[PDB]
This record gives sequence, C-alpha cells and structure tokens, in this order.
Amino acid sequence: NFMLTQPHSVSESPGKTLTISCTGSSASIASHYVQWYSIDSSSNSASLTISGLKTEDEADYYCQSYDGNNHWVFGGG
Amino acid sequence: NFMLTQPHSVSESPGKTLTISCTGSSASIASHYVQWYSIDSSSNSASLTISGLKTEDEADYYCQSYDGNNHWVFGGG
Amino acid sequence: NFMLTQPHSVSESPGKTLTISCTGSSASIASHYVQWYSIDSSSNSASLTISGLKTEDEADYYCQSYDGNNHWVFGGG
Amino acid sequence: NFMLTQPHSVSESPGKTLTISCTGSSASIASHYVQWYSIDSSSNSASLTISGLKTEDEADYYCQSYDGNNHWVFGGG
Amino acid sequence: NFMLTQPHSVSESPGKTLTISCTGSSASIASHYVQWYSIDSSSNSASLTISGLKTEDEADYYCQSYDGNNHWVFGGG
Repeated sequence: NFMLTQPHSVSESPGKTLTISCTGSSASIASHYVQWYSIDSSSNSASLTISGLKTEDEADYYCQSYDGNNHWVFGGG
Repeated sequence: NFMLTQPHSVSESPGKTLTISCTGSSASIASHYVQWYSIDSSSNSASLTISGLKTEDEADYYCQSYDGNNHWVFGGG
Repeated sequence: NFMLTQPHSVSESPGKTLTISCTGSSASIASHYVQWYSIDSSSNSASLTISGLKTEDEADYYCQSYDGNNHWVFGGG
Repeated sequence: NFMLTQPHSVSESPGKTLTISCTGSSASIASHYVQWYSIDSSSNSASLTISGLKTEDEADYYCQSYDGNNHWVFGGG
Repeated sequence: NFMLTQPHSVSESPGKTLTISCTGSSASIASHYVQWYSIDSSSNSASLTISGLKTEDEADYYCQSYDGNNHWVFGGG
C-alpha cells in the first residue's frame, strides 16, 4: 500500500527522521513485489483458476505517540 | 494506496520529518507492486478465472498524537 | 488513492514536515502500482473473467491530534 | 482520488507543512496507478468479462484536530 | 505493503534516524518478493488451481512511544 521513493536526495534534518509505525495487511496470491538496482525486464503471472474463497477478518491497530511532558496519562482500552 | 515520489529533493528541516502511522489494507490477486532503478519493460498478468468470492471485514484503526504538555488525558475506548 | 510527486523541490521548513496518518483501503485484482526511475514501457493486463463477488465491509478510522497544552481531555469512544 | 503534483517548487514555510490524515477507499479491478521518472509509453488493459457483483459497505471516518489550549474537551462517539 | 527505496542519498541527521515498529501480515501463495543488485530478468508463476479457502483472523497491534519526561503514565489494556 505504502510506496515511497527518493532517488536523489540531499537532506539536512536535526530530528528523528523516519518514525514508522502501524503498517498493515497483505493477503496476496501470485503477487510480485519487485525491486531492483534488446533489453527485457519481465515479471509474469499465468492463467490460474480459483473456485471459492471465504474470509472474515477483524483488524484493530493502535499507535499512540505521547510527547513533551506527561502526567497520569491513560491510553488504550 | 499511498504513492509518494521525490526524485530530486534538496530539503532542510529542523524537525522530525516523516512520522508515518496507521496505514491500511491490501487484498490482492496477481498484483504487481513494481519498483526499480529496443528497450522493453514488462509486467504481465494473463487470463484467469475466478468463480465465487465472499469476504466480510471489520477494520478499526486508531492513531492518537498527544503533544506539548498533557495532564490526565484519556484516549481510546 | 493518494498520489503525491515533487520532482524538483527546494524546501526550507523549520517544523515537523510530513505527518502522515490514517490512510485507507485497497482491494485490487491484477492491479499495477508502478514506479520507476525505439523505447517501450509496458504494464499489461489480459482478458480475465470474474463470475460472482460479494463483499461486506465496515471501516472505522480514528486519528486525533491534540497539541499545545491539554488538561483532562477525552478522545475516542 | 487525491492527485497532487509540484514539479518545480521553491517553498519557505515555518510550520508543520504536510499534515495528511483520513484518506479513503479503493476497490479496483485491473487498475493502473502509474508513476515514473520513436518513443512509446504504454499501460494497457484488455477485454475482460464480469458477470455479477454485489457489495455492501459502511465507511465511517473520524479525524479530529484540537489545538491551542484545551480543557475537558470530549470528542467522538 | 511497505516499499521504500533510496538509491542515491546524501543525508546528515543528528537524531535516531530509522525507528521502525509494528509492521504487519503477509498471507501469500506462490508470491515473489524480489530484490537484486539480449537481457532477460524473469520471475514467473504458472497456472494453478485453488478450490476452497476459509480464514478467520483477529489482529491487534500495539505500539506506544512515550518520550521526554513521564510520571505515573499508564498504557495499554
């Protein structure tokens, strides 16, 4: 779901840069998650058959960020 | 869902730059999530058959950001 | 859903720049989420058949941002 | 749904610049979400058949932004 | 789900740079998670058959980040 590219970056940052939390779900079939460094690049999926699928899902994500100065702070349930 | 590209960036930022939280869901079939660094680039999916699908989903996402100075603060349920 | 490109950026910002939260949902079939750095670029999907689909979804997203100075603040349910 | 491009930007901003929250939903079939850095660019979808689809969805999005100075503030349900 | 590339980076950052927590789920079948350093690159999946699938999942993710100076702070359940 999340796609991020920075092919030419000059960056100056006094701070905690990449704070990454609570990503998600991937239910995949013959998927191609592809990354690399007459020309032919080829990622190929053929002719499949799927008959019957049933899924039931309950997803609960919790990310809490409490900063500065905190006192008797309650988070969550 | 989320697509972000910065191919030529000169950036100065005194702060916590990329704070990334609570991304989502990917239910995919023969999907191509593609990234790379006579020419032919090729990502190919063929001729499939799917008969019957049933899905039931409950998704609850929670991201809370409490900053500065906080006192007896309650979050969530 | 969210598409953001900055191919040539000169940016100065004293602040927390990219605060990204609560993205969404992707239910896809043979999808092409494509990013790269006689010419032919080619992303191809062929001739498929889908018979019967049934989906029931309940999505609840919660993002709360409480800043400055806060006291006995209640958020959520 | 959300498309944002800034190909040549000179920007000065003392503030938290991109605060992005509560994006949405993508239910797609053979979709092409395309981004890159005799010429031929080609993204192609062929001749498919879909017989019967039924979907029932309930989406509830909640984004709350409480700033400055707050006291006994209640948000949500 | 999470894809991040930085092919040419010059970065200066006095801070804890990559703080990565609470990633997710991958339920995959014949999937290709591909990374490398007349030309032909080829990742290939053939013509399979799947009859009947049933899955029921409950996922609860918890990431909490409490910083600065904290006193009697309660997190979680």
